[PDB]
Amino acid sequence: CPLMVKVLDAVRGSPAINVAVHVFRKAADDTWEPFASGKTSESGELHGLTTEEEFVEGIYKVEIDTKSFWKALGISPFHEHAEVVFTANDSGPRRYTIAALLSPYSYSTTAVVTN
Amino acid sequence: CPLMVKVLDAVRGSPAINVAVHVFRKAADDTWEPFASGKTSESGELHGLTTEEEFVEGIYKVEIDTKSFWKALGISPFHEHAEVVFTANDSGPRRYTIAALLSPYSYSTTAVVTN
Amino acid sequence: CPLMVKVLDAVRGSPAINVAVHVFRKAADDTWEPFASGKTSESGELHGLTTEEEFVEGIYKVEIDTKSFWKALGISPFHEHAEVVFTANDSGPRRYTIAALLSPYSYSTTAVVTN
Amino acid sequence: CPLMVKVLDAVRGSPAINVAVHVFRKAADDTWEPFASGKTSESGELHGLTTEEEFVEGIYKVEIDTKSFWKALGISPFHEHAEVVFTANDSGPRRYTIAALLSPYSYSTTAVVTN
Ligand SMILES: O=[N+]([O-])c1ccc(O)c([N+](=O)[O-])c1
Ligand SMILES: O=[N+]([O-])c1ccc(O)c([N+](=O)[O-])c1
Repeated sequence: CPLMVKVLDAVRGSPAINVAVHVFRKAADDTWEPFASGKTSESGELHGLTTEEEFVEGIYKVEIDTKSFWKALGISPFHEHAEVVFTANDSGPRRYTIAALLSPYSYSTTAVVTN
Repeated sequence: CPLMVKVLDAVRGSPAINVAVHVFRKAADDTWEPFASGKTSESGELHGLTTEEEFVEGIYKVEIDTKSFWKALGISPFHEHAEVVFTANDSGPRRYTIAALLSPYSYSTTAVVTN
Repeated sequence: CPLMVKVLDAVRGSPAINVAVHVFRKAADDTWEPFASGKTSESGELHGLTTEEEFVEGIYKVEIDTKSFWKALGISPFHEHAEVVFTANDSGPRRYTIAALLSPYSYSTTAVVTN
Repeated sequence: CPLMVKVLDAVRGSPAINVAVHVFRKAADDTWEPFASGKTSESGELHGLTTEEEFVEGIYKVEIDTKSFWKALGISPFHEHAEVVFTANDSGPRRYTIAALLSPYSYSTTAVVTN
């Protein structure tokens, strides 16, 4: 429950369901290593990506596959995906919610970080 | 200028053109009195709303007619309009740009205040 | 549970707690009548504003008192409040979540509407 | 231009000045190759990144160094940078403006594509 991703559809005003999400962690060699992945639920939320144990300090990238989402709705969107890159757990364990609000030519993303 | 309004469309990735914008100033009896208005240009901008002489300190409301905009495009909108309420404060020479980025179920607005 | 308001702080990445929220409904005479009010909880959410019975079809305005919020944190923000105006229940009862993400000079608002 | 990047600061309500921006183009081996870069101007804009002749169809990544920007202002940021990944498509004469509105824990980005 240390990492949750939530995705909303700004065109319909609904959760964005079945959106693929891939998480990567920067490795010693400076490459992006696969870390976890999943798909948003009917609530637009993706829980269970990781555990407190596995979610160590590091630089992480959360890639939200927005293009596939929009194309499945008949929209040709601008972005390939939405990417969120951040250092995590540098001051000890935290809980992170990464939210993205999606439109065809735009998105917003915010993080809520709690102890 | 001392006041400009800019409106963008997040669905098509373009300026929002011909959007009605109304500006009001708060009167002593607490009511909103018409102050200025117009329609956004081909660039999505509305210039020439007021002059330095007219734009005195006070509380202003900028109402952007987002519902009509979405109606013209055949897209079902949530909001009646977008409203931005702010106090104009003299603090050296300032220009206010009110920008709004529109989606059918969401909008973002920011103020850019520069000398 | 037909109306919920959620407010997030984009400066700290946390829920916006104890934020005053006032809801109004447009009356026959075209004036804004008080409808409900409350303050966000530790989760940044405001539940229990109304009931399915009281929340009839109409035009509603949700005013989020952002200025008071920011001033309590030592910030002099741009907006007086964030206003969200929308027609509700025109096609029958729905559940509405109105979210606002706050920064000193900017905000975004989105609605998630479910049946 | 065919490509412009604009960055705004939602905390102070101003252009984000002297922000580093790097543009990459996806190569055949799937790697990101440097394409163009610069620092935003006093208007928060970065012009002259590329020419029509150089800006061929392909996948591009625009990375805005938001962390350094927030560091210079003494404000604790969440993201390492903001990233915008998109496919450039020839479809009549197009100009791309990538805009980003920055907060310490959130950002919004939109594309404005015009002839
Ligand atoms: O969590 N939210 O409900 C919410 C609201 C507005 C927003 O702009 C965002 N965002 O940028 O991710 C998220
Ligand atoms: O440039 N702008 O005017 C502007 C306004 C609001 C926004 O949310 C954005 N954005 O997403 O980058 C840009």
